Amino acid sequence: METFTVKMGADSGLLQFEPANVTVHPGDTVKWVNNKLPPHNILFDCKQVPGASKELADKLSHSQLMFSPGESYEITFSSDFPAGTYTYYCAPHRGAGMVGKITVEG
Ligand SMILES: *[C@@H]1CC(=O)N(C)C1=O
Ligand SMILES: [Cu+2]
Repeated sequence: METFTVKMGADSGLLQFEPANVTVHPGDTVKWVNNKLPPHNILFDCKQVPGASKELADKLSHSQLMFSPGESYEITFSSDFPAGTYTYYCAPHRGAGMVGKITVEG
């Protein structure tokens, strides 16, 4: 049971999440922190999550924009969640390919 931290906007000043791709075990915590070049948000698409479950995507996505620095959003992948690859993106910076992927390992 750990806690992974992802910065919304690279310290370099690029429009990415870092680390972009992550690998976690069930029970772990993911914490996005507002870093460089806000505003950001976190969206999963209908058919990017395991099973393409719309309700799932909408349960995880923080559709609301975050503006102040240090502002954070947390998801804990308890046993409740299925395994596979969850793919997410910042909506304002979709064009610039601000994209990340979390894989749930076994
Ligand atoms: C993406 C998946 C879907 O069916 N809708 C309505 C989306 O926004
Ligand atoms: Cu962004």
